[PDB]
Amino acid sequence: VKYGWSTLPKRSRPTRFNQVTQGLPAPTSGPAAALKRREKTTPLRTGVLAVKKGMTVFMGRTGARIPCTVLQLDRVQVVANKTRAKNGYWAVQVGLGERRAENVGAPQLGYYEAKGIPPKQTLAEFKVRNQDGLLPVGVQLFPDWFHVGQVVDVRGITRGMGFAGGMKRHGFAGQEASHGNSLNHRTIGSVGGSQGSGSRVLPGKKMPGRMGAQQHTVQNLPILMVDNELGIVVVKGAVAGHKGAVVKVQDAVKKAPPPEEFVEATKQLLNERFPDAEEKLQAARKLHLELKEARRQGLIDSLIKNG
Amino acid sequence: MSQTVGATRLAYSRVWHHISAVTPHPTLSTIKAPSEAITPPSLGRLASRIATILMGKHKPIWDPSTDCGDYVVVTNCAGLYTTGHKKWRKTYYRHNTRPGSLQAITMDALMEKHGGAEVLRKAVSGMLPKNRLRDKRLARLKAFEGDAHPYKENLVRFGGKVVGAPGWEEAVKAIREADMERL
Amino acid sequence: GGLLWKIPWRMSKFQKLRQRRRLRAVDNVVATIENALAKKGETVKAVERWRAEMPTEAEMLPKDKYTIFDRKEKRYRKGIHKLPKWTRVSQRVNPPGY
Amino acid sequence: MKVHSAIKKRCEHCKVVRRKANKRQNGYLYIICPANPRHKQRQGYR
Amino acid sequence: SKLGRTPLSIPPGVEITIGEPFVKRDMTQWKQQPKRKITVQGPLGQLEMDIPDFIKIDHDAEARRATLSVANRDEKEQREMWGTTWAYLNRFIMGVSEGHTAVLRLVGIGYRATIDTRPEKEEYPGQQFVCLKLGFSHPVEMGVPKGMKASTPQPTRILLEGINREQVMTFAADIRRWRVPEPYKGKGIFVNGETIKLKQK
RNA sequence: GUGCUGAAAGCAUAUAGGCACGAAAUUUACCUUAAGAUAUUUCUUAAAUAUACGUAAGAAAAUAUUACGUUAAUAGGCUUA
RNA sequence: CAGGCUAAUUUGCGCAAGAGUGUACAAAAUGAGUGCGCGGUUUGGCACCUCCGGCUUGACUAAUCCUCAUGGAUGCAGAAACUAUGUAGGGUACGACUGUUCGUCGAUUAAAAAGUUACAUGAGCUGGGUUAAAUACGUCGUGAGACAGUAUGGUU
RNA sequence: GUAUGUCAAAAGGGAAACAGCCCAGAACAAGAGUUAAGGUUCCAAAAUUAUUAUUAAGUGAAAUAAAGAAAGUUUUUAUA
Ligand SMILES: [K+]
Ligand SMILES: [K+]
Ligand SMILES: [K+]
Ligand SMILES: [K+]
Ligand SMILES: [Mg+2]
Ligand SMILES: [Mg+2]
Ligand SMILES: [Mg+2]
Ligand SMILES: [Mg+2]
Ligand SMILES: [Mg+2]
Ligand SMILES: [Mg+2]
Ligand SMILES: [Mg+2]
Ligand SMILES: [Mg+2]
Ligand SMILES: [Mg+2]
Ligand SMILES: [Mg+2]
Ligand SMILES: [Mg+2]
Ligand SMILES: [Mg+2]
Ligand SMILES: [Mg+2]
Ligand SMILES: [Mg+2]
Ligand SMILES: [Mg+2]
Ligand SMILES: [Mg+2]
Ligand SMILES: [Mg+2]
Ligand SMILES: [Mg+2]
Ligand SMILES: [Mg+2]
Ligand SMILES: [Mg+2]
Ligand SMILES: [Mg+2]
Ligand SMILES: [Zn+2]
Repeated sequence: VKYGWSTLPKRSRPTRFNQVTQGLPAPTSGPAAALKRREKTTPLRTGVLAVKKGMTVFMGRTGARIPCTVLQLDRVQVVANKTRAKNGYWAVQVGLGERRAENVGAPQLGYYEAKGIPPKQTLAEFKVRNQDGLLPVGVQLFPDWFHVGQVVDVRGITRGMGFAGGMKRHGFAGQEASHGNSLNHRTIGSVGGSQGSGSRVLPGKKMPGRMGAQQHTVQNLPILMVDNELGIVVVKGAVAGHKGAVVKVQDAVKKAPPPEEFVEATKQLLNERFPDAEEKLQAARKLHLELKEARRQGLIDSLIKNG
Repeated sequence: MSQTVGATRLAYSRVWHHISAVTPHPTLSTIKAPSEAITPPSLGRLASRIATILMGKHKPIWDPSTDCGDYVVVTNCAGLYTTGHKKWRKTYYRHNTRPGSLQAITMDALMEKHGGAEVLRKAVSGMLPKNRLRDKRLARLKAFEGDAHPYKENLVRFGGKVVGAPGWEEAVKAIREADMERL
Repeated sequence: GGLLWKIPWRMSKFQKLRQRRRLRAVDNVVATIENALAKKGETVKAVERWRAEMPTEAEMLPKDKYTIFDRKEKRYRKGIHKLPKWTRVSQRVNPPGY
Repeated sequence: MKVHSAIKKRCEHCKVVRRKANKRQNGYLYIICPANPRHKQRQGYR
Repeated sequence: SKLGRTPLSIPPGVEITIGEPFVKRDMTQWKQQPKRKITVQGPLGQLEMDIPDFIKIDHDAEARRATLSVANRDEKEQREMWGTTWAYLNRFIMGVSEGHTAVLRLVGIGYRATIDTRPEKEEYPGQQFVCLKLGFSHPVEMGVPKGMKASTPQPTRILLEGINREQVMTFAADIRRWRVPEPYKGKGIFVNGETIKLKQK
């Protein structure tokens, strides 16, 4: 085998021919089985991209003092929806920030050209439970997307620490300092047994190497403050990464989803702030073809200088 | 040397054979009486017949070095026949070289994830020569769970009748009779 | 012991068939010699001893063709394929009762 | 319950049954007794 | 079997309908064995089971009787299902006509029982929920399966009713699983005359 | 370990057959890494794109990774708080 | 020394049988002298092979000290504990003494259990014991000297 | 120690791998040649060849774990 128990070649595509409507047992693996086992824990709504701006404390009006992190949402927009009939899973693609057109490549310039959205800085997907979590393309998500007291999960890239030793990377105790130790004060020590243990270093051995700059999730962080003007969403506790780093905020998976009334109110607010998200999208998709057909012919210069 | 001087094209061509794991097989069954008791070919007795086709050993031009094998489409692998209590008592083991990481799974639990086609690929794989042609030969075994497959047009035919169909034998005898009308 | 002499305790149906044919072939060598001499009205002391106290393959019990008597065994029986040069040696009679 | 290698009936009400036998395991032999629960015995090890 | 030979007296009102040998195709099995759908309809309800094909029913409508027989007594599989198929039909015939009942006795100071409706956890409209006070901190509430009528003539006595014996006795065991009779005071739930021997002290 | 139905074996039986309860182990779930099918009404006819160079960095032994390069706040200076 | 073969032996276990103990009552608990075995941990045998603890960092076994499910318990009222069946996920700490593994003790703890891996790991460290040259004591030897005797020191 | 053989100084086939066991003593080639031990579903040259029983445990299938227990099953011999 190469991966798991499957000896099937890698270019074979037999999934459509083994159907459950033909009387076959539902497979235990595959996208369908994966989504059922994660149905309870998948969020109902999408998430937002925020930038870690710093740390502070929230002072209550009766004596409370709560450490918290300030996460700012900068021009967060919905860029695309991932359906189960086209991709195999439900998800919403969200954007953050802005970027100069010259830095954006032609493949991505046309990707936004067919949506009516300015080129974004980053993009990320947020898995949703079902089709009810898909949002219109081109709608901005504000801090009010969450409500005070709501628990969320913050995913971010930890602070890089370069090549770390055994003490910092794996909590090795080290060795003695003065009782005769020769050149072995912070070293890892022995790396395994002798002939009876394989005559080799065993896979999975904890050794020095690079540490940090990996994704880390913090679960169950309440929302202390929500300010739309400032664009910040204050959450209790710490968050992975450095200031100015992009993090992913979404409802907690180990907690009950937000009330039904809230999930509808937030969706009903996107229809008011942007009464026409489809009319502007269909017009953009109609312009992409006109420009895409001009690039093929080579008459794009005429359209640019038309008016 | 005359016997092998000629067109070898069609002797090395890949034929797409077909077999159903549910259809009773009077030859590959151990119960040969009565007619109603004839069972399908067991896992290992079907795999031994398939490994012979993948090697091209059924041909009179077989050579272990040359890859003169054929394709085999096995359908209805969900109803793969097994005797005794193999389905729930046979274990498949796997190791990645790391002590502690031994993965075991029963035949019935392996048929819930990758269906019965994976259980058949493991049997045929172990019956093939352990060399640099084992993965090419095993790749020509296209096993499916039901009756649907993308090779319903590739299966070898004789007069429009797929081999193994109701009237394929009569269609073959009719073409050889016309062949005799020549010097 | 650590040196592996992988000798199974019992014989296979193939070894038993050739053992039957080797016993039956030695019966034809003694009958041919005994019939060739009878025509001349002669006898050999070794041929008269064999026919007396040795049975033919059709008169031997299945346990006498595939087993021998070893006093160091739980049931005083040992596979005949454990005897040195058992394929080229005659062995058909065991102690009585064993 | 007493797991022995030699299970015997200790009264007229003791019964010998093979339980826990299914498609995955062979099971064990039990000495079940409704009169006295101290007669409960099993043959075999999991 | 000495029970499979005994005819089954069909009392007035009960009707036995024998099906025809059919086979439901199963993609997981290469050969399914034919079965026969037997329906037993009457005043209280209708029960249905699928018997193997080797069992033959000689339904005598004239004398209102039905005797069972197997195609081969030498096979262990056919001898067993012969008596088991008879024992089930006997219950079915005597369950759709008269009905099956189970009595539970609640022993213990503070043990009560009521039959109330819990619309919050109803599996089917109008489901009856047996509420039991057995000394637990929480309330123990169980919904009667669709087809059973449960009533409590007294607080310390439950009365289950239904046409399917296997369902009635199985539901009485789930209620008894909360408080199994103890041998020191006799506290627990006793089903259909069940008793426990007490200790000296 | 504990049950319901229930015969072979008129009884009995949680033994066959048909159902069920049940553990810090298991599996899933949760987290990371790897995997890279697939998706975009995406780009490209000698390019798209990437690299090099320069100012750097949420990166950092080399390498790699992530930005920026005048239509520019990438680094330094300067100014204010 | 380690590995190899063996298993008398063991401070490693299991099963069978049941004298006897258990106020009564063999098998709740308990089990004389025995029998049939497993296993490779102690002390040994053979002579095939080559002329010690601590620290750091593990991996695995299950014959289980704690934690989870559970049968039996005239001797299971409850509680705690006893015995046994599942079960090795995690944990099993701190200090005094001794070169010590071991062993004894102090005080906490849900518990302060074991074993294999060259009795894991010295081209990862330590060198206290052991193990050279120096020196003294006791004992032995006519003597030089010796000692599974003891001391101070002694290129890892 | 004794009896016999092999290895030592013996390649080759079989025993998965193999100094000592079962076959058989290599001067060199050719052959669907003929055979020994051993084998004949596939890896792998040759039977998915015939006859009669047993087993349902993957027991077993080329290195027999014991005493022992038991409404597992078959047969035989009595017997109701
Ligand atoms: K130093
Ligand atoms: K190595
Ligand atoms: K019962
Ligand atoms: K994850
Ligand atoms: Mg940094
Ligand atoms: Mg330190
Ligand atoms: Mg190795
Ligand atoms: Mg060896
Ligand atoms: Mg049981
Ligand atoms: Mg009954
Ligand atoms: Mg395109
Ligand atoms: Mg260019
Ligand atoms: Mg650098
Ligand atoms: Mg500046
Ligand atoms: Mg109890
Ligand atoms: Mg777990
Ligand atoms: Mg050591
Ligand atoms: Mg070393
Ligand atoms: Mg000094
Ligand atoms: Mg020599
Ligand atoms: Mg040789
Ligand atoms: Mg072999
Ligand atoms: Mg030939
Ligand atoms: Mg062959
Ligand atoms: Mg085996
Ligand atoms: Zn009893």
